[PDB]
Amino acid sequence: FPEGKVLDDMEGNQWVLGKKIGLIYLAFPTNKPEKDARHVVKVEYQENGPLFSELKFYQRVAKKDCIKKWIERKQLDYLGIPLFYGSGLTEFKGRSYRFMVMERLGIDLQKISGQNGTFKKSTVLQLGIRMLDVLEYIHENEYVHGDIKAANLLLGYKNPDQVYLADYGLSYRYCPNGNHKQYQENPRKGHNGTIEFTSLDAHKGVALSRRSDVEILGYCMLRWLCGKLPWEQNLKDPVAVQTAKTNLLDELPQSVLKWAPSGSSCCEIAQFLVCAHSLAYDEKPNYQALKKILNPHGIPLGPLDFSTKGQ
Ligand SMILES: CC(C)(C)c1cc(Nc2ccnc(Nc3ccc(CC#N)cc3)n2)[nH]n1
Repeated sequence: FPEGKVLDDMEGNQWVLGKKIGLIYLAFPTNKPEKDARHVVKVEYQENGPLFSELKFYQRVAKKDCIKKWIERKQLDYLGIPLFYGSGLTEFKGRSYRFMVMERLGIDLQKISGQNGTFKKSTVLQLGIRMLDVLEYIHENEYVHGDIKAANLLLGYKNPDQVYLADYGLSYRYCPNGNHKQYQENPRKGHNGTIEFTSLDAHKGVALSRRSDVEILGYCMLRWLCGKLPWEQNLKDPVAVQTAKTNLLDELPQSVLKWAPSGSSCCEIAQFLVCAHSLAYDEKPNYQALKKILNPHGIPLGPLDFSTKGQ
């Protein structure tokens, strides 16, 4: 797509592409463009199906003013959901592409991870809390993410200290108009998600519900703290991963307590996974209890620490 190509979204706002960075470009509004881009445009084929799933999520859930009301009521410094500005179709060389105009963000956490994709314990716990805030909000709004992992956490651009959950490509409306999906194992559609982190429900082909996002976040924090998960050697074998995950949850808390090196306790992560595994399929997580598990002293959250000293 040429720099300067002008996109018109469904609301009739016009967007001029910048430089590429699927395909993702800097973007500016035609009307009152700032020096510096605060928007990006994500582009994919119209048939491109994950972008459409994303569009549904963002259009339904990422309402700037609703988030603003939530942040204020819940006393959050921020919520790690990127803002959504518009969507539409554009044509280039005979084909029609769907695009979404999104808040500009910075670097993904996979890139800025230390030794063997690890973060300092304080950073792990804070990331967990920030994600619980996102989960509570999207869950309240009938959606689950299904794919929390470092590559889908991005730091802000305009605010580089804030962390954002992105890529709602596997997001799922689990409770459309308050009707919670039924539990059904589909043995034709098992083992979806990122195999390293996906939930047992996903392994069994069960429609994602709230507990699955909490479970996945638990696997993530264990991976971020300890540096590799018990199934590291099994990733090309989904069944074996399922088995390893089953055993880990079945043998909590010790499965997790034992895994940790002498430095970094998994006490918080163990109890987190205990809480997560206690949930019924249609059950609402105790997000406040979970946040407290990760922040036992109730410290204010401060800068994320990505330092690498000595490695
Ligand atoms: C390419 C770059 C990372 C510099 C980036 C991303 C954004 N902004 C937004 C806003 C909403 N959704 C997305 N998707 C998204 C998710 C993850 C990655 C990277 C990995 N893994 C890229 C894009 N991006 N601005 N700049």
